[PDB]
Amino acid sequence: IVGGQECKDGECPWQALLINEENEGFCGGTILSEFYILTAAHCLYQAKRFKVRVGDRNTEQEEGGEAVHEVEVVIKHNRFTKETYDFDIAVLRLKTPITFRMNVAPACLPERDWAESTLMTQKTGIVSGFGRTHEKGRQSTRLKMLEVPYVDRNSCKLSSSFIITQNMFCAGYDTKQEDACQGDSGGPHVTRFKDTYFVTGIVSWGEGCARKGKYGIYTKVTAFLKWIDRSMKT
Amino acid sequence: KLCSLDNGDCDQFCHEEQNSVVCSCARGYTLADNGKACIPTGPYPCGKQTLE
Ligand SMILES: CS(=O)(=O)c1ccccc1-c1ccc(NC(=O)c2cc(C(F)(F)F)nn2-c2cccc(-c3n[nH]c(=O)[nH]3)c2)c(F)c1
Ligand code: NA
Ligand code: NA
Repeated sequence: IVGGQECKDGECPWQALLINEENEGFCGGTILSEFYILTAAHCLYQAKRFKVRVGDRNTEQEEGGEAVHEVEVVIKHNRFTKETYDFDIAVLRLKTPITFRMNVAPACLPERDWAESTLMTQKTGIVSGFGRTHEKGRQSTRLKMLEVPYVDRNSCKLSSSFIITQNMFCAGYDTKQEDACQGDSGGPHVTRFKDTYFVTGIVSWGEGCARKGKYGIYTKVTAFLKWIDRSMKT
Repeated sequence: KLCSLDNGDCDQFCHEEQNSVVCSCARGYTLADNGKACIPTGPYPCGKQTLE
Protein backbone atom coordinates (compact mmCIF):
# COMPACT_ATOMS: atom_id res chain seq x y z
CA ILE A 1 0.00 0.00 0.00
CA VAL A 2 1.37 3.46 -0.98
CA GLY A 3 0.25 5.97 1.67
CA GLY A 4 -2.73 5.01 3.79
CA GLN A 5 -2.51 3.82 7.40
CA GLU A 6 -1.39 0.88 9.44
CA CYS A 7 -4.05 -1.68 10.35
CA LYS A 8 -4.36 -1.22 14.13
CA ASP A 9 -5.22 -4.09 16.49
CA GLY A 10 -8.31 -5.94 15.21
CA GLU A 11 -8.96 -3.59 12.26
CA CYS A 12 -8.19 -5.87 9.27
CA PRO A 13 -8.86 -9.38 10.74
CA TRP A 14 -9.75 -10.92 7.33
CA GLN A 15 -6.27 -10.26 5.91
CA ALA A 16 -4.30 -13.37 4.91
CA LEU A 17 -0.66 -13.38 3.68
CA LEU A 18 0.68 -15.84 1.07
CA ILE A 19 4.25 -16.84 2.08
CA ASN A 20 6.76 -18.74 -0.08
CA GLU A 21 9.37 -21.44 0.97
CA GLU A 22 11.67 -18.58 2.22
CA ASN A 23 8.82 -17.47 4.62
CA GLU A 24 8.38 -14.10 2.76
CA GLY A 25 4.98 -12.61 1.88
CA PHE A 26 4.34 -12.19 -1.85
CA CYS A 27 0.54 -11.83 -2.11
CA GLY A 28 -2.51 -11.14 0.03
CA GLY A 29 -5.66 -13.14 0.58
CA THR A 30 -9.09 -12.71 2.19
CA ILE A 31 -10.35 -15.07 4.94
CA LEU A 32 -13.83 -16.28 3.89
CA SER A 33 -14.42 -19.00 6.52
CA GLU A 34 -12.24 -21.26 8.71
CA PHE A 35 -11.16 -23.42 5.69
CA TYR A 36 -11.26 -20.91 2.75
CA ILE A 37 -9.06 -18.09 1.45
CA LEU A 38 -9.89 -15.88 -1.55
CA THR A 39 -6.89 -14.67 -3.62
CA ALA A 40 -5.78 -13.67 -7.17
CA ALA A 41 -5.08 -16.46 -9.73
CA HIS A 42 -1.91 -14.66 -10.93
CA CYS A 43 -0.48 -14.97 -7.33
CA LEU A 44 -0.26 -18.77 -7.84
CA TYR A 45 2.61 -18.10 -10.37
CA GLN A 46 4.69 -16.10 -7.83
CA ALA A 47 5.78 -19.24 -5.88
CA LYS A 48 6.02 -23.05 -6.37
CA ARG A 49 5.07 -24.09 -2.79
CA PHE A 50 3.31 -21.57 -0.52
CA LYS A 51 1.57 -21.33 2.85
CA VAL A 52 -1.04 -18.97 4.32
CA ARG A 53 -0.25 -16.74 7.28
CA VAL A 54 -3.24 -15.25 9.31
CA GLY A 55 -3.38 -12.89 12.35
CA ASP A 56 -0.12 -11.31 11.19
CA ARG A 57 0.16 -7.51 11.34
CA ASN A 58 3.96 -7.21 11.65
CA THR A 59 6.19 -9.76 9.80
CA GLU A 60 9.24 -8.94 12.05
CA GLN A 61 7.52 -9.95 15.32
CA GLU A 62 6.20 -13.48 15.98
CA GLU A 63 2.79 -12.50 17.43
CA GLY A 64 0.03 -14.20 19.45
CA GLY A 65 -2.95 -15.42 17.45
CA GLU A 66 -0.63 -15.57 14.40
CA ALA A 67 -0.85 -18.93 12.59
CA VAL A 68 0.54 -20.69 9.47
CA HIS A 69 -1.82 -22.85 7.41
CA GLU A 70 -0.92 -25.25 4.65
CA VAL A 71 -2.97 -25.39 1.48
CA GLU A 72 -4.84 -28.60 0.73
CA VAL A 73 -6.64 -27.46 -2.47
CA VAL A 74 -5.90 -24.67 -4.96
CA ILE A 75 -9.05 -23.84 -6.98
CA LYS A 76 -7.94 -21.64 -9.88
CA HIS A 77 -10.32 -20.11 -12.44
CA ASN A 78 -9.57 -21.94 -15.76
CA ARG A 79 -10.34 -18.74 -17.77
CA PHE A 80 -7.38 -16.73 -16.32
CA THR A 81 -4.56 -15.61 -18.67
CA LYS A 82 -1.66 -13.18 -18.25
CA GLU A 83 -2.52 -11.62 -21.68
CA THR A 84 -5.77 -10.11 -20.33
CA TYR A 85 -5.56 -10.50 -16.47
CA ASP A 86 -9.24 -11.43 -16.78
CA PHE A 87 -10.76 -13.91 -14.26
CA ASP A 88 -8.02 -12.99 -11.73
CA ILE A 89 -9.52 -15.16 -8.96
CA ALA A 90 -8.63 -18.26 -6.95
CA VAL A 91 -9.94 -20.01 -3.84
CA LEU A 92 -7.66 -21.91 -1.43
CA ARG A 93 -8.83 -24.70 0.87
CA LEU A 94 -6.64 -25.04 3.93
CA LYS A 95 -5.51 -28.36 5.44
CA THR A 96 -6.49 -27.19 8.97
CA PRO A 97 -9.25 -24.74 10.04
CA ILE A 98 -8.36 -21.14 11.02
CA THR A 99 -8.91 -20.35 14.75
CA PHE A 100 -10.83 -17.06 14.90
CA ARG A 101 -9.51 -14.64 17.58
CA MET A 102 -8.38 -10.98 17.78
CA ASN A 103 -7.02 -10.12 14.32
CA VAL A 104 -8.42 -13.37 12.87
CA ALA A 105 -11.98 -13.28 11.46
CA PRO A 106 -13.65 -13.77 8.05
CA ALA A 107 -15.04 -11.00 5.77
CA CYS A 108 -18.74 -11.44 4.71
CA LEU A 109 -19.64 -12.57 1.23
CA PRO A 110 -22.53 -10.47 -0.03
CA GLU A 111 -25.43 -11.51 -2.31
CA ARG A 112 -24.90 -10.41 -5.93
CA ASP A 113 -27.72 -7.87 -6.55
CA TRP A 114 -27.44 -6.22 -3.17
CA ALA A 115 -23.63 -5.95 -3.52
CA GLU A 116 -24.09 -4.28 -6.96
CA SER A 117 -26.95 -1.92 -5.94
CA THR A 118 -25.83 -1.17 -2.33
CA LEU A 119 -22.12 -1.98 -1.75
CA MET A 120 -20.71 -0.96 -5.17
CA THR A 121 -22.71 2.32 -4.98
CA GLN A 122 -21.03 3.44 -1.67
CA LYS A 123 -18.47 6.28 -2.08
CA THR A 124 -15.51 4.09 -0.92
CA GLY A 125 -14.08 0.66 -0.05
CA ILE A 126 -10.93 -0.31 1.89
CA VAL A 127 -7.96 -2.12 0.36
CA SER A 128 -5.26 -3.60 2.61
CA GLY A 129 -1.97 -5.49 2.42
CA PHE A 130 1.76 -6.02 3.07
CA GLY A 131 2.74 -4.84 -0.46
CA ARG A 132 5.24 -2.17 -1.55
CA THR A 133 5.00 1.25 0.15
CA HIS A 134 6.42 3.00 -3.03
CA GLU A 135 6.32 1.82 -6.70
CA LYS A 136 10.06 1.15 -6.26
CA GLY A 137 10.41 -0.47 -2.83
CA ARG A 138 10.55 -3.62 -0.72
CA GLN A 139 7.47 -5.54 0.70
CA SER A 140 6.08 -3.76 3.83
CA THR A 141 6.69 -5.49 7.20
CA ARG A 142 3.50 -3.81 8.54
CA LEU A 143 -0.04 -4.47 7.38
CA LYS A 144 -1.52 -1.32 5.88
CA MET A 145 -5.02 -0.24 4.81
CA LEU A 146 -6.31 2.52 2.51
CA GLU A 147 -9.76 3.98 1.98
CA VAL A 148 -10.30 4.13 -1.85
CA PRO A 149 -13.15 5.87 -3.74
CA TYR A 150 -15.14 3.78 -6.16
CA VAL A 151 -14.28 5.01 -9.68
CA ASP A 152 -16.94 5.61 -12.43
CA ARG A 153 -16.67 2.76 -14.97
CA ASN A 154 -16.22 5.17 -17.97
CA SER A 155 -13.33 7.11 -16.27
CA CYS A 156 -11.81 3.71 -15.36
CA LYS A 157 -11.73 2.52 -19.04
CA LEU A 158 -10.48 5.95 -20.30
CA SER A 159 -7.65 5.90 -17.69
CA SER A 160 -6.24 2.57 -18.89
CA SER A 161 -4.02 1.33 -21.70
CA PHE A 162 -5.40 -2.22 -21.11
CA ILE A 163 -8.91 -3.62 -21.58
CA ILE A 164 -10.97 -3.30 -18.34
CA THR A 165 -13.34 -6.31 -18.49
CA GLN A 166 -16.75 -6.69 -16.75
CA ASN A 167 -14.94 -8.91 -14.13
CA MET A 168 -12.85 -5.89 -13.06
CA PHE A 169 -13.45 -2.49 -11.32
CA CYS A 170 -11.40 0.71 -10.57
CA ALA A 171 -10.85 2.30 -7.21
CA GLY A 172 -8.42 5.00 -6.19
CA TYR A 173 -7.50 8.62 -6.73
CA ASP A 174 -6.82 10.65 -9.86
CA THR A 175 -4.43 13.13 -8.08
CA LYS A 176 -3.80 11.84 -4.48
CA GLN A 177 -0.74 9.56 -4.64
CA GLU A 178 -2.03 6.68 -2.48
CA ASP A 179 -2.97 3.22 -3.81
CA ALA A 180 -2.31 -0.53 -3.62
CA CYS A 181 0.95 -1.87 -5.10
CA GLN A 182 2.88 -5.09 -5.96
CA GLY A 183 2.55 -7.63 -3.16
CA ASP A 184 -0.98 -6.34 -2.26
CA SER A 185 -2.29 -8.59 -5.10
CA GLY A 186 -4.88 -11.19 -3.99
CA GLY A 187 -5.66 -9.12 -0.88
CA PRO A 188 -9.01 -7.73 0.28
CA HIS A 189 -11.06 -4.87 -1.07
CA VAL A 190 -13.91 -4.61 1.46
CA THR A 191 -16.93 -2.26 1.64
CA ARG A 192 -18.45 -1.33 5.02
CA PHE A 193 -22.23 -1.36 5.35
CA LYS A 194 -23.62 -0.50 8.86
CA ASP A 195 -20.38 -1.64 10.65
CA THR A 196 -20.19 -4.92 8.65
CA TYR A 197 -17.39 -5.46 6.12
CA PHE A 198 -18.21 -7.35 2.93
CA VAL A 199 -15.58 -8.54 0.47
CA THR A 200 -16.16 -6.70 -2.84
CA GLY A 201 -12.80 -7.04 -4.57
CA ILE A 202 -9.48 -8.87 -4.99
CA VAL A 203 -6.40 -6.60 -5.64
CA SER A 204 -5.56 -7.54 -9.26
CA TRP A 205 -3.24 -5.03 -11.02
CA GLY A 206 -2.46 -1.41 -11.82
CA GLU A 207 -0.11 0.58 -14.09
CA GLY A 208 2.63 1.23 -11.58
CA CYS A 209 1.42 2.31 -8.10
CA ALA A 210 -0.33 5.50 -7.00
CA ARG A 211 0.33 7.06 -10.50
CA LYS A 212 -1.70 10.25 -11.24
CA GLY A 213 -4.64 9.55 -13.60
CA LYS A 214 -4.34 5.79 -12.88
CA TYR A 215 -6.24 3.45 -10.48
CA GLY A 216 -6.10 0.13 -8.65
CA ILE A 217 -7.80 -2.66 -10.65
CA TYR A 218 -9.72 -5.25 -8.67
CA THR A 219 -11.44 -8.54 -9.58
CA LYS A 220 -15.19 -7.89 -9.06
CA VAL A 221 -16.18 -10.44 -6.39
CA THR A 222 -19.94 -10.20 -7.33
CA ALA A 223 -19.15 -11.71 -10.79
CA PHE A 224 -17.87 -14.95 -9.11
CA LEU A 225 -20.16 -15.56 -6.07
CA LYS A 226 -21.69 -18.85 -7.40
CA TRP A 227 -18.20 -19.99 -8.52
CA ILE A 228 -16.93 -19.06 -4.96
CA ASP A 229 -19.93 -20.81 -3.34
CA ARG A 230 -19.36 -23.92 -5.53
CA SER A 231 -15.58 -23.97 -4.67
CA MET A 232 -16.46 -24.13 -0.91
CA LYS A 233 -18.59 -27.28 -1.36
CA THR A 234 -15.38 -29.09 -2.62
CA LYS B 1 -38.76 3.25 -2.66
CA LEU B 2 -38.51 0.03 -0.49
CA CYS B 3 -34.83 -1.28 -0.61
CA SER B 4 -33.84 2.07 -2.29
CA LEU B 5 -34.91 3.96 0.81
CA ASP B 6 -32.17 3.36 3.46
CA ASN B 7 -31.74 -0.32 2.46
CA GLY B 8 -35.41 -0.93 3.47
CA ASP B 9 -34.20 -0.54 7.10
CA CYS B 10 -32.40 -3.92 6.75
CA ASP B 11 -29.10 -4.50 8.55
CA GLN B 12 -27.76 -6.42 5.54
CA PHE B 13 -29.41 -7.82 2.41
CA CYS B 14 -32.52 -6.19 1.09
CA HIS B 15 -34.88 -7.85 -1.47
CA GLU B 16 -38.18 -6.78 -2.96
CA GLU B 17 -40.90 -9.47 -2.96
CA GLN B 18 -44.60 -8.73 -3.86
CA ASN B 19 -43.94 -4.93 -3.60
CA SER B 20 -42.57 -5.40 0.00
CA VAL B 21 -39.12 -5.26 1.75
CA VAL B 22 -37.62 -8.66 2.64
CA CYS B 23 -34.39 -8.58 4.77
CA SER B 24 -31.84 -11.39 5.06
CA CYS B 25 -28.36 -11.90 6.59
CA ALA B 26 -24.99 -13.48 5.69
CA ARG B 27 -24.04 -16.91 7.07
CA GLY B 28 -23.25 -16.85 10.77
CA TYR B 29 -26.11 -14.36 11.42
CA THR B 30 -29.78 -14.90 12.21
CA LEU B 31 -32.56 -12.54 11.17
CA ALA B 32 -34.02 -10.86 14.31
CA ASP B 33 -37.76 -11.01 15.29
CA ASN B 34 -38.30 -7.50 13.78
CA GLY B 35 -37.24 -9.14 10.46
CA LYS B 36 -34.64 -6.35 9.94
CA ALA B 37 -31.58 -6.80 12.27
CA CYS B 38 -28.95 -9.46 11.85
CA ILE B 39 -27.82 -11.29 15.04
CA PRO B 40 -24.45 -13.14 15.23
CA THR B 41 -24.95 -16.92 15.97
CA GLY B 42 -21.59 -17.21 17.75
CA PRO B 43 -18.24 -15.45 18.28
CA TYR B 44 -16.18 -13.98 15.41
CA PRO B 45 -19.14 -13.34 12.98
CA CYS B 46 -18.10 -12.33 9.47
CA GLY B 47 -17.31 -8.70 8.70
CA LYS B 48 -16.87 -7.52 12.30
CA GLN B 49 -13.63 -5.85 13.33
CA THR B 50 -12.12 -7.54 16.42
CA LEU B 51 -11.62 -4.33 18.45
CA GLU B 52 -12.73 -5.68 21.83
C1 LIG C 1 0.09 -7.62 -20.87
S1 LIG C 1 0.05 -7.14 -19.17
O1 LIG C 1 0.77 -5.88 -19.02
O2 LIG C 1 0.47 -8.31 -18.40
C2 LIG C 1 -1.66 -6.84 -18.83
C3 LIG C 1 -2.61 -7.24 -19.80
C4 LIG C 1 -3.98 -7.04 -19.60
C5 LIG C 1 -4.43 -6.42 -18.42
C6 LIG C 1 -3.50 -6.02 -17.45
C7 LIG C 1 -2.11 -6.23 -17.65
C8 LIG C 1 -1.23 -5.77 -16.58
C9 LIG C 1 -0.79 -6.62 -15.55
C10 LIG C 1 0.05 -6.14 -14.52
C11 LIG C 1 0.46 -4.79 -14.55
N1 LIG C 1 1.27 -4.26 -13.55
C12 LIG C 1 1.10 -4.47 -12.16
O3 LIG C 1 0.16 -5.12 -11.72
C13 LIG C 1 2.09 -3.88 -11.23
C14 LIG C 1 3.41 -3.56 -11.48
C15 LIG C 1 3.87 -3.05 -10.25
C16 LIG C 1 5.22 -2.52 -9.92
F1 LIG C 1 5.45 -1.24 -10.35
F2 LIG C 1 5.49 -2.41 -8.58
F3 LIG C 1 6.22 -3.27 -10.46
N2 LIG C 1 2.94 -3.05 -9.29
N3 LIG C 1 1.87 -3.56 -9.91
C17 LIG C 1 0.69 -3.66 -9.17
C18 LIG C 1 0.23 -4.87 -8.60
C19 LIG C 1 -0.97 -4.87 -7.87
C20 LIG C 1 -1.70 -3.68 -7.70
C21 LIG C 1 -1.23 -2.49 -8.27
C22 LIG C 1 -1.94 -1.23 -8.08
N4 LIG C 1 -3.05 -1.08 -7.44
N5 LIG C 1 -3.28 0.27 -7.51
C23 LIG C 1 -2.24 0.93 -8.19
O4 LIG C 1 -2.14 2.14 -8.41
N6 LIG C 1 -1.37 -0.08 -8.54
C24 LIG C 1 -0.03 -2.48 -8.99
C25 LIG C 1 0.00 -3.95 -15.58
F4 LIG C 1 0.38 -2.67 -15.61
C26 LIG C 1 -0.83 -4.43 -16.59
NA1 NA D 1 4.20 -11.37 12.87
NA1 NA E 1 -4.17 7.08 -8.92
